[PDB]
Amino acid sequence: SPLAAYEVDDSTGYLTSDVGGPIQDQTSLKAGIRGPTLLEDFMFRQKIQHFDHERVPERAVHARGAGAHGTFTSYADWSNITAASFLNATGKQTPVFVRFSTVAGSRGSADTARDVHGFATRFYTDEGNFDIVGNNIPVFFIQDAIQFPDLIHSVKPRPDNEIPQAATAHDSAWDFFSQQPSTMHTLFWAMSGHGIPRSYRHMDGFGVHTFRFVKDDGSSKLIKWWFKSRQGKASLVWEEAQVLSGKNADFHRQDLWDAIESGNGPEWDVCVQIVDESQAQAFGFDLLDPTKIIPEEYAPLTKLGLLKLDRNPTNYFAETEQVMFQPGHIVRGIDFTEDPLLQGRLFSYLDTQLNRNGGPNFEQLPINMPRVPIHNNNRDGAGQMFIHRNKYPYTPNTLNSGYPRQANQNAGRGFFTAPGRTASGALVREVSPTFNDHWSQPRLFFNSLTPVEQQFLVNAMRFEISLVKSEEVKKNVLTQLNRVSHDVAVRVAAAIGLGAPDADDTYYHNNKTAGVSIVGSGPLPTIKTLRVGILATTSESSALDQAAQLRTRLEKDGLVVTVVAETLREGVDQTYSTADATGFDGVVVVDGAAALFASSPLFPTGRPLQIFVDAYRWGKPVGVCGGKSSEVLDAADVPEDGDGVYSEESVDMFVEEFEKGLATFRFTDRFALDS
Amino acid sequence: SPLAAYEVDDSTGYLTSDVGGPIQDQTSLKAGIRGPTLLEDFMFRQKIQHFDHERVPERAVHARGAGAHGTFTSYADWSNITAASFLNATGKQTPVFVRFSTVAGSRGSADTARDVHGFATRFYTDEGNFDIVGNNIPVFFIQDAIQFPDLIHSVKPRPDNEIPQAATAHDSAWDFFSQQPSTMHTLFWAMSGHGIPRSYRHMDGFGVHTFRFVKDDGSSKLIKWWFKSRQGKASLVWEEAQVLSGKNADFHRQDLWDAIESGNGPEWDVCVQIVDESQAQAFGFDLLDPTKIIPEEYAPLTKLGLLKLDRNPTNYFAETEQVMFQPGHIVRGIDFTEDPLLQGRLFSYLDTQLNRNGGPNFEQLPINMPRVPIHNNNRDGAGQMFIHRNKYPYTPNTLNSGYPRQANQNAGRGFFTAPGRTASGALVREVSPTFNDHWSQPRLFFNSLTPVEQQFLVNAMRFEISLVKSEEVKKNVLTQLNRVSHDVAVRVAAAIGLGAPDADDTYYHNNKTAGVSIVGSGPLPTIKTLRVGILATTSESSALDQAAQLRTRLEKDGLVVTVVAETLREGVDQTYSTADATGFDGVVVVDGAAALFASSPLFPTGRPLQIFVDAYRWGKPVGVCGGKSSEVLDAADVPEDGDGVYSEESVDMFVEEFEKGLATFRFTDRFALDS
Amino acid sequence: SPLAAYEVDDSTGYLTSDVGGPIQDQTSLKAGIRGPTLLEDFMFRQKIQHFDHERVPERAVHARGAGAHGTFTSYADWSNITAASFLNATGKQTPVFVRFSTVAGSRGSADTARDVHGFATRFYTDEGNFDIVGNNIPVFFIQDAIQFPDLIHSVKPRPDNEIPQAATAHDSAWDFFSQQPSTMHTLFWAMSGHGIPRSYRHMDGFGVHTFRFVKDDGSSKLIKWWFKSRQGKASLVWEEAQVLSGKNADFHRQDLWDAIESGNGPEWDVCVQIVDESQAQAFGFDLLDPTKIIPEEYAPLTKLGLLKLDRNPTNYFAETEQVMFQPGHIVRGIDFTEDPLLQGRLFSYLDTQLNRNGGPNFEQLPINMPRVPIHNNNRDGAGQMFIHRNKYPYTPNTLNSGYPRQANQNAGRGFFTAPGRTASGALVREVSPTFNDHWSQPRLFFNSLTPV
Ligand code: HDD
Ligand code: HDD
Ligand code: HDD
Ligand SMILES: [Ca+2]
Ligand SMILES: [Ca+2]
Ligand SMILES: [Ca+2]
Ligand SMILES: [Ca+2]
Ligand SMILES: [Ca+2]
Ligand SMILES: [Ca+2]
Ligand SMILES: [Ca+2]
Repeated sequence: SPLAAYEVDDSTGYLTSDVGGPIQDQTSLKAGIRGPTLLEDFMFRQKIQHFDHERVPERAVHARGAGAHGTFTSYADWSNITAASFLNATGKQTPVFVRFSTVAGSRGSADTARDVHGFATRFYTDEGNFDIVGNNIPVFFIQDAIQFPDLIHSVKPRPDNEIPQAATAHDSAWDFFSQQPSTMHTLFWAMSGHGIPRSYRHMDGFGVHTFRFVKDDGSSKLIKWWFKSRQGKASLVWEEAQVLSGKNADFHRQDLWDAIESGNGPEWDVCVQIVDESQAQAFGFDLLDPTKIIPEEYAPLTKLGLLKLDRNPTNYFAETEQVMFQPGHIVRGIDFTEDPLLQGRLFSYLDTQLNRNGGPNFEQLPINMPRVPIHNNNRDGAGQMFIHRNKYPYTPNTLNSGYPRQANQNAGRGFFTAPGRTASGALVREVSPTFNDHWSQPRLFFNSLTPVEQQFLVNAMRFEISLVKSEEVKKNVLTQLNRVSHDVAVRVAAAIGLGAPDADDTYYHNNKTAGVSIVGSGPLPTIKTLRVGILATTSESSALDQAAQLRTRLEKDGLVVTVVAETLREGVDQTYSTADATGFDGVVVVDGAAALFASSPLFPTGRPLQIFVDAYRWGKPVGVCGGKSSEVLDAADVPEDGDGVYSEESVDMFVEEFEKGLATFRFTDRFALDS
Repeated sequence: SPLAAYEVDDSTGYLTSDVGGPIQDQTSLKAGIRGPTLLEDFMFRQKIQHFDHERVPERAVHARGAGAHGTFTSYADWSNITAASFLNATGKQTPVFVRFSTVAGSRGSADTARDVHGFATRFYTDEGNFDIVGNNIPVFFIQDAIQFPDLIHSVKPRPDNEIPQAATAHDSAWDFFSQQPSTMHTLFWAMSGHGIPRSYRHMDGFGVHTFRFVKDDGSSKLIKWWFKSRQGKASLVWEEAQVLSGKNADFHRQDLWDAIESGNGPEWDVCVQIVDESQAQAFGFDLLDPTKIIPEEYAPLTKLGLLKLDRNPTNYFAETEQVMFQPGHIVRGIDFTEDPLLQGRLFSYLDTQLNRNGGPNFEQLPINMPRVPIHNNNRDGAGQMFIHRNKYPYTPNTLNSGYPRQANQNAGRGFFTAPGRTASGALVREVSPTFNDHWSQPRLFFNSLTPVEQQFLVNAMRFEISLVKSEEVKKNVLTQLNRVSHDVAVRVAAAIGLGAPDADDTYYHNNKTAGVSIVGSGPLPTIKTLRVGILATTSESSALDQAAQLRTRLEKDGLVVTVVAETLREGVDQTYSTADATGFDGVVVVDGAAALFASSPLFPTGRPLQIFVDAYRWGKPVGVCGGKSSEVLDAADVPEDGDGVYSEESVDMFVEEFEKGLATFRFTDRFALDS
Repeated sequence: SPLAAYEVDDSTGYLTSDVGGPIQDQTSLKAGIRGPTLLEDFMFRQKIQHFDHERVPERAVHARGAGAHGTFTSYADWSNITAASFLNATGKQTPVFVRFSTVAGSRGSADTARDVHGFATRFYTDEGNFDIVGNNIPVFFIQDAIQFPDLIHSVKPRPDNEIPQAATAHDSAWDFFSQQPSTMHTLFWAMSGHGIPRSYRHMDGFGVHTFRFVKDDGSSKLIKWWFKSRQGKASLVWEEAQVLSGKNADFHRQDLWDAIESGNGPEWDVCVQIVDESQAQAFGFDLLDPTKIIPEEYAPLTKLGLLKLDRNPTNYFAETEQVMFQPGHIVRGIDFTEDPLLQGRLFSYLDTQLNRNGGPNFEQLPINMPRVPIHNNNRDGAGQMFIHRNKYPYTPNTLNSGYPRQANQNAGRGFFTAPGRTASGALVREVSPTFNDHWSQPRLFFNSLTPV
């Protein structure tokens, strides 16, 4: 509806060419009924040419992703810290579009690959489009934009055979990580549950770089952007993520689409850490360094407003595929910093859209257009959609009365560089020595996780590094891990049959910071949209009655309920053939269905039991409803007294207990820990 | 209208980026006042990226041209001969756009090169866009589309050095013409005054190919399209065209622009010759052969309606440069024929727009859009400007209720191939023997010109062939010319110092046809827009008074008057420095200015007399107004008794006589003839 | 030819497709002798598709031009002023390609329009391609690259009707000149005989900007490039130029082509004015200001070597139309200055080749290739002609033994920024007041012409 002016309705009418001539498109024109096709068949050629040219280049990174429309609402008048118009009044609303993504995979790769995730937000402001092009991880692998192709070549598939897809689990990636120690912090985040989020809705977004807020008086402060999820944080477990990559490559885009259509559109508090210019080097690291966080203990979050996604696209290609974000899409009241990663990005995003669009007029695509007037002397180029009336498109002119007028700090609400910014020194291709500590913050992050989270991170590294063929690369990796934590290096080395190097305690410490643990972020604040699989049977009418009564009680609380049975019928959503534990956040067996848990042509041997066992092993709340639990729980080897295992006769009591389980989300006592 | 919706007004406001952010664009952002430019200067890069990408590939042919908007009005309900909707009612109006062009020159080449000229007309009909992509000459050089690159490579500049621009006067072109005798008919037209028309408004347009008109009952007739100029026919002389190419490379586009702005928008009667399907081979040649005309004596013209151009474009690049014509843009009621030149064109024009536009969505540019709804399953591609609501874009479907519906002869006013068409025989790459007479019609054309026109054509061939370096090519040329006319070959040979081959009378005859002669087409039906230069002086108050009284009386009759003098002042439009005889259709000297016709720092020596003499030598009406007369005519060696030479004291009597001269347009008795 | 390995010979043999299948190309395949053309006629479609796509975008400026190959020969070992390898020995020869042009006209406009002219030279050095992208007039219209589209829009045809072609003789151009007084110096040069040279061979070339020569020890000097014509200087007269624009739009390209074929290949002494860094503001104007010349009386020319053009192209499109010059094509021993016109050009020329070539691999076109090995981790892109053996194209790596190695001042003959260059002050979009005298040098130029 924000792009309603560009919509084309095909719910009625006769087929036409692109120039409005009514045609057919089902049979080629031929010289006789069993004859050759004619070149004069323009109906054929226009249709096939279009098809032949449908594809455009995938994004060079973040190729796999999905988007939605929404609204940003300001919680206050923020004039006292920024001139930005979209933040200048309590309750002020601005349309947004957001795209979420992975980084490394090509555009049909699985959502649930282990990776960094993008979170890109466009504010269609009344003073121009403003984009925050962020990730779900607050720090980046590298300290200089010029290194980006080195990073990306190393993590993408090996270029002789293009193996492996959407994965860091190969020699080249771990070679790069071990030789470029800046990578350690982002690596630790990606090897945590932050690399396999439960959904786009259950992850945060970060600007990563320090930016500036600039007031109308010219004064500036340093900021970091934080989008805090109102759905809570949650992750998958790796073994789950692997199966889900096969059973549902579209899991995250489906989850987002469904949440929006059910009226559960996801929300984030859009926040900033704000510090003075004088604190650039006050926190024991450089705020120009994008491998570093500011701990919340040193600078608290200020909540600026609400981001809500509540409308799905009409056409994916036209909206999601074509949206072209840029950190260069900046508005008055915001400015850059001398972060050498940010500085280079400003070049890349303007240039890459030429590749994607094939032409320079990509800002004229509906999804990229602003919602205010455009007044400039840009002309021509392939795909030019405007018809410009001003026939004197040069400045300075008298023949168009000196219009358009120049905008700056003092006239026309122009963008302006923060006027206190300076530069001083030699022109150098040198790294600031203030960037040289690559290991303390990785250690801060590791220290801040729970014991089971630390085990999962260790396990993710053991998984990936065990697939590295080069013994030299594996040694080099242990050398770098060892500088973060001797314990990590020892535990990782045990899996790959190497000795860890001797402890090097230069960067070891015991500091912790709040807000980076997933397990530690307590029960989820809402269980709406979570998925409950009810395993039933058509062989017992009482099993379907149990299923229907459970459905009513669970749906009342906004859970998405799937009843599973051997075959479809009224009340049954899915067959055992298509069902999997990866499709549910909790699994309930109705006790009328106990007999399935001891063969059928309608689903693979042991499928009903496998769903239950997989769900248990992956830490999910599981239960049996009806009061006869022993047969199912014994077949599964699930103890009745287990945490997150439910056994009740009463449907009401069953659901009350089970819903607490869904909020807990994962029962971490079911995972073994290294001594 | 898609044009009005995309018009952009920059007559007020502050400069913005393409995403609506107010900016400046006059100074680069630098590290200090004498420092280097910063990469983070997004204002710089967006502006320069746009400039860097302004150009698109020129058209492969017809790159040099100009366009205007107007209206077509039907004179009648033509249902009795065609189903075409734009012809289905008396007074029915359809918007048009027309582009006129040369063929061989690049953008930037001179309008007044000797060449075939394009005349491409788009009708934005209520049943889709219909294009007639025609030339100002009714026959084409070649008989099969597959030869087009051979023709075009031969006429375009030699590919080692890219010489010469916009000219057939070089060895490769005449090699091709002499080896491919199909070229003779079009060659004769191009070597006549049809190769150097006075304006786009003073030339006719032709579809060239035989097409079909198809009725709603399925019956068909064969047609040729003829656009007959209501301004009359007129040419330049070669020596004038050469000078004009240097003095004003924009002469034809200026003439069109100016006529439209003064409310003298040019008009054509849109006509057809209509013959029965059974007459395809009845006239002594094949109607599938595009090297042949139907003589008016064999099939008279039917006037279908009025084409008027009356509005200039707003932005040349957006409208004229981007307009993308196709013979494949056809409507119900029209069909193709098996002309092997037409057949191949249908492929070329769909394909080449991919080159020009850089992507498949070229029909979405405003100038290319239709004026009725588009309903089809074409999707995606670079530059996709629509948001399609139908999410089941396939046929057959139930999930969008079977829409869009198929259109055909019986439903939806679908296009349909003429149902009487058949094909029979071997699949062959062979030329029909009915196409083999390459010489009789060239001779018919030559016979139909006046003696002086025949001399001009011989003179154009003497000029071009004299510049061919190869003696063998020159001999081969005489061989082919000789098959058309022994006299032509004798007269051409005299200039290049070869002997003509012996007469070969196989194709010789004395038949003539009406309507192909320019000299023969009688006085112009209107003199509005024609240019009168009045040569005066600032020395003499009486010269300027003579000039002003002449101006008033000439401007009354719609003539564009320029008073020329040594310097500008009130009443004087142009200096002798910038004035040339090529800028006028008639030249008047006022008596008071006699002294200039016997040196000055304000213009080149002899410029005033040169303008007068050049005008006389090129056949234009010339005179002296004031009744001294003898001194100026003696200085010029212009005889007072000469046809188109005027000498009067009375301004009223002078103008009455002079205006008849302008209608006569050219005085051909001033050109020498071969014995 | 220097480009002999890429040449295709068609002086014998049978017509083939682009994939070597022998074919014909004179008649379409039809359903009967008077029948419609068949879609299965691949001979037709491959031929016509190629034709349909022959054209590329003309250059945004300098679209009308012509080129030739030649040789540059150094007169000495210039190590005392520059590390540049092509200048490091007496008699050292380097292949060149040069393109000359007008500025404003489209690619079939007249050579003898009144205009500034381009003079672009590529040296295919043994340390990489070095381009000097110069003009025949030593000063430019504007003082900041960001103004270039304003200048060019004003001088190009009015955008409602695209009139007039290749001429400053219209309201918009003179509006710009009169409102932007920086333009006065170049305007006076264009309005002199330098706007209508007799030939490309009878004009000089200038780098325009101050550049730096950098020695292997890191010290730098400021230079201006001057290519002095050994044929002399000569102009047309305007009335002559106008007539010639119609009688022979190809006059300058024909003149060059003919001179080369007759064994009269044109020559230039390649010269520099060399001054110390301390003289940037010593001559009464700023050397960062591209609207200013250094009078020969203040800094004399040093002759570095001979440029001779002596071989015409084989294929105009492939060589002349496709050559893609960049001031960013720099070699060790040369460096930029903070001239805000030069600074912006560095961005433009890399970007615009994407428009012309339609793809990122434009340096692989034969005319653009270097004459020395390429070792880098650039990969893929449309039109990729190389087959790279190194399957670890990232730095730092161990799996390709740390190759390619980094090159810099101290290893691998790397390019390096002149190490004494600094910046200091506010980040500003402000013009230096040292650039404000727009009128004295125009007057110096006018004073220096003869009465006629
Ligand atoms: C020097 C190059 C470079 C560097 C250092 C980065 N990126 Fe980037 N990024 C690109 C070059 C790039 C790109 C090649 O320009 C992409 C590809 C597609 C596009 O429009 O831009 C891109 C895409 C891209 C997307 C996808 C936007 C969308 O959904 O369409 C996200 C979310 C980011 N990037 C985020 C980041 C973050 C958070 C970074 C570091 C803090 C980062 N990028 C550094
Ligand atoms: C098989 C190729 C071929 C053949 C045989 C022809 N043409 Fe064509 N023509 C082209 C291939 C083409 C082209 C390459 O497709 C052009 C260049 C730009 C475009 O839109 O199509 C074109 C452009 C073009 C234009 C310019 C349209 C404009 O103003 O934009 C006109 C007026 C014609 N042609 C007319 C003719 C006529 C009357 C022909 C024979 C009767 C003819 N052409 C044969
Ligand atoms: C910021 C933009 C800009 C600015 C300030 C300039 N130019 Fe430029 N120039 C271009 C943008 C450009 C371009 C758009 O990037 C072109 C078009 C084609 C190409 O390869 O580069 C170009 C082409 C071009 C050519 C044609 C090279 C060839 O023959 O292919 C010459 C000789 C010059 N320029 C010379 C200059 C000189 C002597 C300048 C000032 C001292 C100058 N340009 C400033
Ligand atoms: Ca690998
Ligand atoms: Ca976790
Ligand atoms: Ca392209
Ligand atoms: Ca030739
Ligand atoms: Ca049909
Ligand atoms: Ca103008
Ligand atoms: Ca002179």
